[PDB]
Parts: sequence; C-alpha cells; structure tokens
Amino acid sequence: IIDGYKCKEGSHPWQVALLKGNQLHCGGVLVDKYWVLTAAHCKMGQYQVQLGSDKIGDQSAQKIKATKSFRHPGYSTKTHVNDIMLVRLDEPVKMSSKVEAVQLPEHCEPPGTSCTVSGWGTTTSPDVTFPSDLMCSDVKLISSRECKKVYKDLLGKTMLCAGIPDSKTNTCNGDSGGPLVCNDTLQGLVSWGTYPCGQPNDPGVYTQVCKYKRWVMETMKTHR
Ligand SMILES: CN(C)/N=C1/CN(CC(=O)Nc2cccc(-c3cnn(C)c3)c2)C(=O)[C@H](Cc2c(Cl)cccc2Cl)CN1
Repeated sequence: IIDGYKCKEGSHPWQVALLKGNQLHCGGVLVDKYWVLTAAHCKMGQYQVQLGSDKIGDQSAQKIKATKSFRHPGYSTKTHVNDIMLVRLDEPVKMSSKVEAVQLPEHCEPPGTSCTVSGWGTTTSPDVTFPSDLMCSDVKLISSRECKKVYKDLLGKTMLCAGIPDSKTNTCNGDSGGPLVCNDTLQGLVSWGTYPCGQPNDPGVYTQVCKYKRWVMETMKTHR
C-alpha cells in the first residue's frame, strides 16, 4: 500500500496473509471458517495462511496450511480476466476479536462509493519497503467509462477500478488478492495497477466480486 496508514486494530479481522513458507506471497480475505478468497494469480501448490494478526509473520498468529485451490476456470494469464480464486483451509479457523469472515456482496456498489483496501505490500515503488503492520488505503470506486480512459482495452467487464483523484494512495506489490471493502461488503480483490505504483490518476484494478456471487456460492456449497 502506497500512501496509506496502519489499519486500525481489529478493523480488518478478515485479512489473511498467504505465505510461501514464511514469506509474503499474497493477501487474501476470509469468507468462512474454512475458505479464503483471493486472486487467481496468487495460486500455489500449497500455502501457509496467517490469520488473526495485523503483523506479518506474527509468530503468535494462527497459521493454517492450505493445499486446495479453486481458480475461476475463466482466469486468463494473458489478460487477467476472472482473477479470482477460493482456497480451502486444511483446518477451520477459530473466530475471535481478531478473526472474522467478511460479508460477501448482495449488490454491486456504484462509482463514487467510499472503500478501503488493505495489505502488507511494499509502501514504496519502485524501490521496495515491506511493512510489518497491515496498511490501509481509502479509495473510491471509479466508473468503467472513466477508468477506460486510462486503461482502454486492458479493462474487462468484471474488473473494478478504484482510487482518489490526484493521490498516490494505492495498491502495490504484495497487496495482490487482498480485500477492497465498501459499505461493509467485499467489492473487490486486488488484481493489478500501473508500475511503478502510486502514480496519481492511475487507478487500482480489482476483480469485481459482486459479479461472482453464483460461482463463489457453488464452490463453497456444502449441501444438496
Ligand atoms: C495480475 N498482475 C498483472 N500481476 C501482478 C503482479 N503482482 C504479484 C507480485 O508482485 N507479488 C509479490 C509478492 C511479494 C513480494 C513481491 C516483490 C516485489 N519486489 N520484491 C523485491 C518482492 C511481489 C503484484 O503484486 C502486482 C502489484 C501491483 C498492484 Cl496490486 C498495483 C499497481 C502496481 C503493482 Cl506492481 C499486481 N499484479
């Protein structure tokens, strides 16, 4: 997160770290005691999932192994459409003041809606500086029409843009897969942006989660 702030204690109990061994690979967001949502590009054979702490590589946090990933079959490595994935935990996480599932969206929030995105990505770019503390950036939803002015044909139908005009506040390396929450629901998952990060008027791009409610439910479904 470029030009963010340290997220308030307990305000993001759905944030997880997806670790490659001990090292940060991606963000992710708890959606059930057994299930984490994140970006398809974040996929690995196995993860260590850190839950219930604002501090990356927290020795006290619960780490739960995960080895089963369910990428949206429509994910493109070329265009990065459908950049969404569910990851099943080996064991269920215990809920607490630090651990809690996010509310999945019923509807798509409109442009201009106030949001917050979080992660342990670098706070500087191109030179990198990885924080201990979970960082937060307040951004607003940008219409497709407006975003297309910047990214043209790179933008697909289920990518969602967000940022603040003439601000650097934004996502960056290592924030991939993390939550964009607006109005108490998850509206986006960090997918991409321009490099170097934090260029004013280069929105962040997120997978638009309200467009995947059916796939998300079908994949987690636990009943007839
Ligand atoms: C789908 N998309 C095209 N691929 C990526 C690449 N990506 C993965 C990544 O960089 N992971 C990662 C995870 C942890 C550490 C580092 C890293 C970077 N530099 N070093 C030394 C380590 C990198 C990312 O994390 C990118 C982060 C990003 C964002 Cl989210 C917005 C604007 C610019 C950037 Cl560069 C997003 N997109």
